[PDB]
Formats: sequence, C-alpha cells, structure tokens
Amino acid sequence: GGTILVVTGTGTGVGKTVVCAALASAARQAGIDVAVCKPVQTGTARGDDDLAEVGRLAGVTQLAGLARYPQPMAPAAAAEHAGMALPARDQIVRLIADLDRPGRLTLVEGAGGLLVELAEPGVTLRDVAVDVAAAALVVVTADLGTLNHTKLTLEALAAQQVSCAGLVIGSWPDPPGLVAASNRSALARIAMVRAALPAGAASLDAGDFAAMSAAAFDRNWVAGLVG
Amino acid sequence: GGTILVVTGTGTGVGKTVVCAALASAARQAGIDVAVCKPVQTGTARGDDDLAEVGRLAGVTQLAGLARYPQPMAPAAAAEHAGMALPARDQIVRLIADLDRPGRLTLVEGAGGLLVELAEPGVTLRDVAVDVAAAALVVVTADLGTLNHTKLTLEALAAQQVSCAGLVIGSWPDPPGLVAASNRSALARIAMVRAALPAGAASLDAGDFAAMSAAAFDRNWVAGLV
Ligand SMILES: O=C(O)C[C@@H]1CCC[C@H]1C(=O)c1ccccc1O
Ligand SMILES: O=C(O)C[C@@H]1CCC[C@H]1C(=O)c1ccccc1O
Repeated sequence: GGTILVVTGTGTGVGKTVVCAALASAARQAGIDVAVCKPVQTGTARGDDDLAEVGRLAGVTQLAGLARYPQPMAPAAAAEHAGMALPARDQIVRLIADLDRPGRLTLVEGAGGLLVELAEPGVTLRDVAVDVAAAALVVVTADLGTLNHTKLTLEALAAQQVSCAGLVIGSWPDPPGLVAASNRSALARIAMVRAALPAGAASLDAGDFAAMSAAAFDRNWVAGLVG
Repeated sequence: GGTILVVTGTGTGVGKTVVCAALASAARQAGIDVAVCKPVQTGTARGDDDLAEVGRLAGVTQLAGLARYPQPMAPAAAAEHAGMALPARDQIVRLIADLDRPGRLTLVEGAGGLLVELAEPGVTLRDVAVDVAAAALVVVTADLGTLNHTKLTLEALAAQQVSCAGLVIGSWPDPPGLVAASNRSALARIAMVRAALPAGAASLDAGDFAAMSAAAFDRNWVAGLV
C-alpha cells in the first residue's frame, strides 16, 4: 500500500477540488506518483466534473470515478431524482484499494462535507477513511463561521479515530481583512494549516497553477506524505 | 427549577435570534413566563442587539446579558481586538441559574455555532448547556449543506450527553425550491422539525409576528415544555 488521504471540507463550496489539484501538483513536483479518486460525483447535468477539473489544472492522468448523478444536490437526493441507487460501501472501498500502491499518494475527494451519505446505508467519507485507514485533509474557508464548522469537522474525525492530515484554506483573499486574518490565526491553534490557496486559483493556466501549487505547500510536509 | 433551553445554530446567520423570539412569543401565548439570556453579544458597533429584537418581536421583558463587543466577529476575536477578556464560565452559569424558576422557560442564546468560545477558558455553549442541565435546540438553514452541518452539530451534542430538543429551520424560502424541499424532508429523518419560519419574518411588526409564531409551532409541544 501507499498513502491515502481523503480530502473533505467544512462544507460545500470550500474548494475541495482545487485543493486536490493543488496537492496533486505539488506532490508530482516532489516526484511523487499521484492518483486522484472521486467516488461520488453529482451535478453532472450542470457540467460539474471534479476529476476533469483536476486533470485540467494539475495534469493528473490517473483519475478514477464511479458514481455520476445529474442534479447538483446531495448524492442521496441526486440519486433518487434519477431513479438511481448509491454505490455500495465495498464498491467505493474496492475503487480506492485498486489504486493504492507503494510510493503512491492517492487522493480521495469527498462530496460536500464529511458526514454526507456517499453509499448505502448512511456510509460517509469518514467510514471510508476508517476502512482504507486513510487520514483526512480538511478544506476550510477563511470566512465567518469557519471556526465552528472546522471544530465540528475535526471533532467528528476524532470520534472515529481518523487522523487529521491538516487544514487547507481553499480560497484566501489578498489583501486580507480583519476577520479573515483573525480566523487564519485561530485555525493554527486548532490544527496545522498546510496551505492557503489564492482566490481564483482555478483560473490559473497549467504553469501558473503548478508554480502556485509548489509555492502553497511546505515541500517537507508534502515530501513526507509518502514513503 | 423550571425549564432551560439553549438555542444554538449550525452556523452564523441561520436565524438563531428570530427562532428565539418566535418560540418565546409562542410560549408567552401559551401563558408561559419566558426569559431570554444572551450572555455575549457582538456586532454592536453596527447595531446588533439580539435581546432587543426578542423584546420587540415577542415582548419578553426578562432580557439578560453580560458583555457586548463592537466588532461583528466571534466573541474571542472581538475580545482580543477590543482588549478585554470574555466573561467567566461562572458568571454565565449563575446568571442562567438565577433566571431559572418554576413555571419559566429560560432560553439561552449562544453566539455563532455550538462550539464558538463563549467564556474563559475556552468554554462553549455546549459546556454551558451541560453545567445547567439544559437541552439544546438547533437552528438550521434549508440550503445545500444543511444536513452535514446538522449531523455534525447533533454528533457534537450527543458527544457530551446534551439532549437535542429538536430542529427549527430559521428561514423557509418562497417559493421553497427543489433543494430546500429535499432538505426539509431529510432533516425530519435525523431529528424532529419543531418549526419552519417563513423568510422575512424578522421584519414583521409584533402583532403579525406573534400570529406567525402561534402558527409556526406545535401548541402541544410548546405547552409541554414547562
Ligand atoms: O463537492 C462539492 O461540494 C460540490 C458539489 C457540486 C454541487 C453540489 C456539491 C456537492 O457535492 C454537495 C453539496 C451539498 C451536500 C452534499 C453534496 O454532495
Ligand atoms: O451570533 C451570530 O451568529 C450573529 C453575529 C452577528 C455579528 C457576528 C455574528 C457572530 O456572533 C459570530 C460570527 C462568526 C463566528 C462566531 C460568531 O459568534
């Protein structure tokens, strides 16, 4: 096996996709073999495709999906409104395990927040993390209410003994304000902040995105993610 | 003693205050004596005053708070930026306990979400709720994301044997919408949905507001609170 990180977030819209693509780029630039995995993908009828956005921004070719649903809602809802069923737990776990390899960083991108149902019955990304023995990267906002939403998320990880790989601020303004700058300070007292991605990172072209991604993370923390 | 409810939320700006006023008004129209405690208030510099809005909208007169901060931040940030510690855990717990009396419904309003810091050292609404043996009422949006934020809040409540008295949707859009409708159906599967307040209800004058509030709740449940 290798290193499996689930990428979840304090919510929806926090920047899960751009953070996967950013970690994946910085990891590749570390010479790490990177796979990215999106077990459950909704909103396809709106053009939502996180794996394609990660392939686009980060040049990851090793991409692996499973469930796709048209409506941009929670997977459970999006499935019912298409006459479709959620994946099974072991359908998700098998998909992760088949990508897992020694020396590979495999990134497992959730849908919405940590406690969203991804599989029947009530199976969360947290349960997937326990099974595949993965730690969790938590993508957060810089905005108002992020401390509560983060505290909740981290607490939920610890209740199931799922280690916290770090926090990533998935969109960071410049110049930052008084509330944002106070949040970033407090977030470092709750957990390690592995990065803060400049807003509109998803607009950068291949090179710029990589140059930013190499800049955003500590090279030592990235390099140390994989034996 | 009587009955102490903490009214919390999944986030900031989800309708905590209007749900306070709404259940106070309903319980008053049940002939219950209502007090509302808001230990810490922020955002004053721009005019925030939740106790006032509860008085305006529900006519509650027992309205109790300890500190007020200018900056519209989380309490501890406001305290650091103003240069002044939060109240102590003792003052909060004793105030709520002095407000509590038989035949009274005492609502306690947090600030932000369940786990924002309210008092020194690092004590939250959840702690306060344990110390005063209070159930918790959770105010939730109906937006994309509410189920997750709600499950997390519930799990945090159970994690400390703080009973959940139920959910209220703080703002119900018009027209509802596929996601809000979907979210309201699945909210009721994880917890009892005590009320859904129409959007815009906080601008109501006091007369309409109390009518909305009589309709918004189950009269048998409200009356059974005390
Ligand atoms: O990954 C994202 O958060 C962005 C997607 C894009 C459209 C809906 C989002 C979604 O997945 C989601 C949102 C709320 C609750 C559960 C969910 O699964
Ligand atoms: O209580 C509310 O949510 C409304 C207030 C009004 C002004 C800032 C809000 C606030 O207090 C707050 C905001 C972010 C985090 C924790 C907080 O306590």
